[PDB]
Order: sequence, then structure tokens, then C-alpha cells
Amino acid sequence: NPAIKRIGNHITKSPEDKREYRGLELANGIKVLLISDPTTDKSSAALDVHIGSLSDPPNIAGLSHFLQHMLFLGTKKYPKENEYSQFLSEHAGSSNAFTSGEHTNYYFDVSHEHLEGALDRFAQFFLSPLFDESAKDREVNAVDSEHEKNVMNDAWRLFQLEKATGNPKHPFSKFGTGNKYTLETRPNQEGIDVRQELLKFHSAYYSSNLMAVVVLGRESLDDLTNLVVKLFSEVENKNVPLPEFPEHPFQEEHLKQLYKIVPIKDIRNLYVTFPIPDLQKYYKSNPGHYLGHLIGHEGPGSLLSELKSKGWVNTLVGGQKEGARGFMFFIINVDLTEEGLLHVEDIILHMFQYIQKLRAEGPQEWVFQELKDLNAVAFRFKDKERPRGYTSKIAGILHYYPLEEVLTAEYLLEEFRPDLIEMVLDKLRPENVRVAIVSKSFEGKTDRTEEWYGTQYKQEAIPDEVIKKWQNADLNGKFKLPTKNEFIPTNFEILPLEKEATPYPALIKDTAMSKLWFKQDDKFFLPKANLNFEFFSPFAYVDPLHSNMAYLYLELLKDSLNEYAYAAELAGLSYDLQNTIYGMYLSVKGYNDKQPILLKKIIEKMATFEIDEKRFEIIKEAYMRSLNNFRAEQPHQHAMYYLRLLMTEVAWTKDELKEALDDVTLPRLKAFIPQLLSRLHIEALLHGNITKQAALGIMQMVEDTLIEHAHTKPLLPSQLVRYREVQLPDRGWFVYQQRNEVHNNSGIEIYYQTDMQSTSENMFLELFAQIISEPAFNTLRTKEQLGYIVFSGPRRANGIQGLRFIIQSEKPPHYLESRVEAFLITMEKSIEDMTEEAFQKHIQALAIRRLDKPKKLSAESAKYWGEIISQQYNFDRDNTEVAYLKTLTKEDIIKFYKEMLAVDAPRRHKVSVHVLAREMINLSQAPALPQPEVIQNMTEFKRGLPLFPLVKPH
Ligand SMILES: [Zn+2]
Repeated sequence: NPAIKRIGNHITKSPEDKREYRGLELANGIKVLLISDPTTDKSSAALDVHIGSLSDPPNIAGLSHFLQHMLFLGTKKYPKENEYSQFLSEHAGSSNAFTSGEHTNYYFDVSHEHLEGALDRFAQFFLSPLFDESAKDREVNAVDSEHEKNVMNDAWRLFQLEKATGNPKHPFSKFGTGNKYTLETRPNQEGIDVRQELLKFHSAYYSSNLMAVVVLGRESLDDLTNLVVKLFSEVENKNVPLPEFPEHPFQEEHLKQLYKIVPIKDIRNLYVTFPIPDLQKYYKSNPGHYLGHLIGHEGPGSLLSELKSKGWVNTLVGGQKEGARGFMFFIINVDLTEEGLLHVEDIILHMFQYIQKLRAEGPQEWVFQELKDLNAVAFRFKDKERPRGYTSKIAGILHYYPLEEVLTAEYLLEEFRPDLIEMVLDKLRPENVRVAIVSKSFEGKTDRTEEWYGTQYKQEAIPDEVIKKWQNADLNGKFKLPTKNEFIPTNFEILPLEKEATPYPALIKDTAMSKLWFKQDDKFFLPKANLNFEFFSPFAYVDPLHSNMAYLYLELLKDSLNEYAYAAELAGLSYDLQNTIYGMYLSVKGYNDKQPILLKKIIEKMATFEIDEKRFEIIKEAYMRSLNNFRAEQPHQHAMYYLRLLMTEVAWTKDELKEALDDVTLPRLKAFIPQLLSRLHIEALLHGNITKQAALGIMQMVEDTLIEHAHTKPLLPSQLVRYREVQLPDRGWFVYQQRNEVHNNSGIEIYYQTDMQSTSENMFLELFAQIISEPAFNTLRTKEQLGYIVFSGPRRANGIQGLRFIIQSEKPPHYLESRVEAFLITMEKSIEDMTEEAFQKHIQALAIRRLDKPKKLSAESAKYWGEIISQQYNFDRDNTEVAYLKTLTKEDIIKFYKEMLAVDAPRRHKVSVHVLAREMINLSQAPALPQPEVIQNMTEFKRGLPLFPLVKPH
């Protein structure tokens, strides 16, 4: 075969991985991985081009990102602007892409029966894209919103600020997103033909030698091979040299520098950065991760422990951070308490003290050995990935590793390299340090402005006196290396499937205190389990004050277990613990071996909790800011939030919570906890590598612990009250209007309430949503370009449902309203004009999506958990609902549109949330809308309306 340059030897995989693999290099240089999974419901492909933003023309920032957007909008073989989206949508698929500095990564999934058609359309992106003039003029606005959305976001600002403070000559300094100015206005002004620059760029850099492809399907490896050779060997090889960046963006003049930065949110952070060489080639020893593991440790003896005890920091991140081919960074990032903010010099001294400890002890093979063993176990028992993410991830790493090692390369450690460890450790020195402090206290004291985001900051030399103090850091006896991790699992035995084992969770305990749902894993056979618990107390959400206290309690509890639980975390045993409107939620996930130990500790801790006053005051202060910082969330997020407040029976606002927070004292909190625990109901799902007897024991152990230490008594069934959704009146339209003070975009959510969830009402809604899904995106974004964010689909809450539209835009909400209304009328015509085959395609597409099997335990657990917390308990829901779905007709959907959704629908139930921005033809005809009732007060609104029933259990 002349189209294939070489075929891969065995691709190393986990012995638990039933998927089949073959690696190839095509004659044109494309590295390929083929994955055969005859069980998969969705097939997938991805292609990664080893070119990105760092290669943008200096005079056209964002070109490669723009290019990425434009490949979706038509090729020579498939010139219809949305043929790709529409094909994927009509075949249960989805696509996306991303542009980073050195990569452009495209990926899709689709129903397994339609891989070839999806893959063919896809391949044309890399052969002959149209870069249509009309589409270019429109899509540039979507890139502009993407950017607009990021501008007042603290992370993006910091991201670009770093680039702005290094060598300006370095490609690292480039603005990667682009916007209307960089991609249209300035280029027109400078006489540039952007369509030619896209063609020029595609031609020069989209070369086969820089591409890697991954394809996953039901087909055999042989069949997948022919397929890929067929569609991809015509991609042209231009032998483009791979861009490299051997010169660090941070040279001498950029070291021993301090940056004082004003955030948008009220946050307090410190970023310590060291420039380091490119460690990528050392992947078999991974010295930077060895050091990140230690410097970032959260257990006893760690840097974070001492910083916490001193009341200076709460969280810490440490380790290596990617740059590009040629350079990397090493970082230590902490948040700051109000004291911490006054002690940055000391915090940083402690950092250099801990680093000095590492020099003193030298490289530790036992530490390396441990990281190795953990990674080995993690790889062996890796959860089976969803195809779309998997092809994308592997396509990226086909560029860095031999074909035979792509699956293992990022997991298995091979080499102990004390030499490389000392080499990197030698870079972590004060003379090589960069320091950034983010705090509102710098407000008004800054003299520089980063140009792309507007970030206010100040730059100073770190004084030599301060550098010297850091350089002479003695050994602090508070810092000890971590000890052996006792949570490392050793028992991976898969218990044989019991005789009375069930396909769905079975109710195996139904007492006044406990409802225990159980299922032994019959699918995945990895030594793991998920243990989920809902704790109900009417006292977790009875008022704002108690809602605050439930939160602080659990935050305090997690803060207190952190040192102990960290070992468990590294050993693949994690837990999740948060307060809810009904109670408390606890999830323990991971290797089942040491699980009961961690679970017992959490419950013991809950029931015998002693609060540290210093920890209390600090966490309370952070929570204060956290509530306040909601003002800086995105407009569309505000819209969703306000709607959730409006449609739920009981809901405390951020203002209400914040106001009540000043009244939370230590005495009150101490009194609250035993009250909260005094009466409970526990509903649990125990699912995985466990038996009925172990499950009964785990459950009973949780109860017995609560009973012994907290004297927990049962709740009454009548107390187990779920909240209802507000029942909107026939033909009603309500508008609630608010302003976002931070962002200069508007947000809108439109909710067309339909009826109670129900087999029939569920599938009417879901099928209509399926049909309008792609056209809504194509119409409201691609054509009309209202915003980057355009979403439509079902909304489900409290047993009720309806259709929702969410948009974030530069246009005012009342304008968005008419365009969404104009769009609905178009869909009605579209359903009338659509063929029977086209209609059945949509039924078939939704069917595939609903019946898509979970590939890992947690995904299956999640399905059940939904059935359980919604109190609907409909475990066979998918087969049932798909069967009903298949009997539906074009006529049925049209009747449902006319009765519930159309503008003059007799049972239209419409509520709109308008979030105004900070400073506030060729188009289809929008219908005239009625005068809306403007909601002035959320409480009056709820009082004046009925409440829906709750859904009856299955
Ligand atoms: Zn984008």
C-alpha cells in the first residue's frame, strides 16, 4: 500500500480496555489512530493541526481562531453553510473545536451508522473550505462576542496580562482570540483581504505533515483504515517546519518583577512564577510533576498547611504550567486572606523555605515510586471515555508520542531522574522569580493598562533586599516531606455477580430514617463504587440565616478534613459534600477498597464537629465576598438565576443571604449543627463493586454513627416536602427586568412553560426541541449573529417543564424577544414543509441520544441519581419514552406547537427574564406581541399564582 508510509506495532492499552487499536502514518505524513468499538452507540473523529495562535500574522491577531470558526461554514463539496451542523444534528451528533497557541483541534460525534457521512463532510474542512465572503462578514461577530464575554472575566485578563508583561517581540505576547477590530475593522482599514489571508493561512499551515487524526467506530480496524486512507490521503503535504520557541518570553529584565493588579471580582490572589525549560521530552521521568506533587501537597507537613495555620492562605496550586515547544513555567498560586495580603513577603519566604527543604533532602525514589504506582493503577482501571473527548485528546497527543505509546505516555512513569529533579529545582530561586498580587486594594494606585482587556496594573522591581532575604531562607521545622500514602488501594478484586442481582437499583431498605437504593455493577467491572447520600432536613433552608449556616458548616467541615482527605484524593478516592435546598448531599467515589474508611471519617467528623474560630472568621469573610461577586457573573447567568428564583416556591436571593450573613455568629453556628442533625431522612444510592450486604452495612454504619454522636431521630413522611413550580396562567406573559453592572452585554432567558413532566409531554417537548435545535443556532447566531451564546432546549425543574431560549447579546432584550418569536414562526413552517423522512430522522436522532449507553460507572449512577432525587424513580424511562416517541407524527408536534407554543396558542405560558447591559430587511417578520405584565416583586408574583402539583412516583 502506497498511501500508507508505515503501520504501528501493538498499541499498548489497559488489559481492561476492550476497544481495539491501530496506529498508522499516511504517506502524506498524517499520524493516525484508529479505534474499533463494536459496542459504541456514537462514533467519533478528531483532527489536530499542530498550528495555532502563536503563528497568527503579527498584523492580524486571532486569524487562526477565526479560521477555526470558518471551517464549519462551507466547503467546495459541501457548500451549504450549515450542511455539517445539520447533518450531525439529524444523525444524533455534535461538533466543536478549539484554538490554543500551537494546536487547532476539531472533533465530532455522530450515530455509529453515519460515521462515513460525517467523516466525509469533516474531511473537507482540510481540503477546500469556501471561506465565503458573506459568512466571513457574519461570523466575525461571533468571535467578537466570544471576546466580549471574556473581557470582564478575571482569568482571561490575567492570562493576557502575563503575555503583555514578557518580551513583546515574542509570539507569546500575541492576542489569540481576536475581535471585530483585529479581524475586520483594522484589516479593512489596512487594505487587507481577509478571505485571501484565510486562504493564504490555510494553504500554508494546514499541511498534512502537521496533522494527526483519530477515528473511532463500530467498523473493523481494516475497514477504518481504508476509510481514513480514502478521505485523508488527498490532504496535501507542504512540509511545513514545526514552529519552535526556544527563547523564553521571560528574559532577565522580566525577572524579579512584581505586578500589582486590580481584579473585577473582589478576590485576593498571589501568583509566583518561575520560567523553566521545556520539560515535555522528559515525559518518562516527569520531574516537574514530581516537584508539583510535593510543593503542591496539602497533607501534614506541607507548605499549604503552614500557610493555612498562619491564617494567610486557604488554597494553593503548584507545579508545572505549559507554555509552548521551547518554554514552560513553574507556578505556586495561593489565595489570600486579609492578613495574608499584608504578608506576601512572608508567604513567599515560606515558599522558598519549603523549596530549600526539598534541596536538603534530595530526590526521593520512594516518592517517585509512589507516583508511578498510582499512575499505573489509574491507567489499568481507567474509566472508559466518551468517544468525542477521547478522539480529541488523542489527536492532540499523537504529535508528542510514538504511536505505540499514545495511550500510555501520559500515565506511565519509567525513569527515576534525580538529575532532572535537581535541574528543575535549581530554577526555583528568588533571582528567577515573578510575583503578581491581585487585590482591590490596588484600586487607584495603578499606572498601566493592558490594551486588550483594559486591566489596571502597576509594575515594580522587587527590591534586592527582598531577593536576598528570600535567598537566605533557612530550614523551617514546620515543613516535613509527606509520609507513605496509606490510602493507596491494594484490593482490586471484582466480587462475583450475586444471584439476586438486578439491572436497575433495587429498594433494599425502606425505613423511617433510610431509603437505600442498591445495584451491583453488571457492566464495567472496575474495582470502584459510587456512594451517594441525600440528607433531608427542613432546617437547611428554612430561612436565609440557616441556609448560610448549612453552607458554612459544610465548608468548615471540608476545610477541616482536607489534610486527611488529600491522601485519599491522590489515591483515587474523592468525596463531594455540599448543602442543598433540602439538606445535605454527600458523594464518595473511587476505588472501593479503602472507601468505608473515608466515609466513616466524614460522618464521624460531621457529628462531632468542633469549629475553629479563626477558620470560621476567614471562611465567613470569603463567603461574604463570594456572594458579592455574583454581581460579576455573565448576563446570561444572571438571567438563568433570576428565572430560577421566580419559578420556585421558595428561594433565597443573594442579597437576602448576604444580609443575613452578618448575623451568623460562632455561638449561633455551634447551636445550628446539632439542630440540623437532630432529625434526618437519608436517601442513598450505593452502586458499583459491592454486594447487598456491604451496602446494607455501609448504610447502617452511616446511620449508627449519626445516632451515636448526634442522636439523630427520623423525619415524618409529611415533612419530606419537595418544592413546587409556579403555575403560569393561560395566555400570560410576564417580564422581569434587571441590570448587570459589570458586563456590557445583555442577557435574556425566555421560558415557555408547558405542563407537568409525563411520558407524553416529555417526548412532545424533547422532539420539538430536537427539531428546532440546530436551526435555532443557525438562525439566531450564524445568520442573525445576535451573540456567541445562543441556546435552546427543554427546561426541567420541580417536575414541570417547558421550552427555554437563552441568549447573550449586544442588542437589547426586547429586540432578542422579537427575533426569537420570528424564529418560532419559521420553525412552524419548517415542520409543515418538512418531509416524513426528515421527520423520522429527528425521531431517530433523539432516540439514539436517549438510548446512548453510559460508558463508565458514574454516568450510569448519575442517571439513577436523577430518577431518585426527582422522586420519579423511573429507571426504565429511556425504553419507555423512546417507544412512545416513535409513534409521534408531524401532526402531533404541530398540534402541540399550536396549543402550547405558538404566539396565539391558547395555553401559552410565557415568562421572560431581561438582563440589561451595563450602559443600557433580509430578516423574517416578527409577530406583534401583547403587553407584558412587568414583575415588580418576586414575592407578590408568586403569591398571586397557583403552584403546580408534584409528580407522582413510578
Ligand atoms: Zn471561538
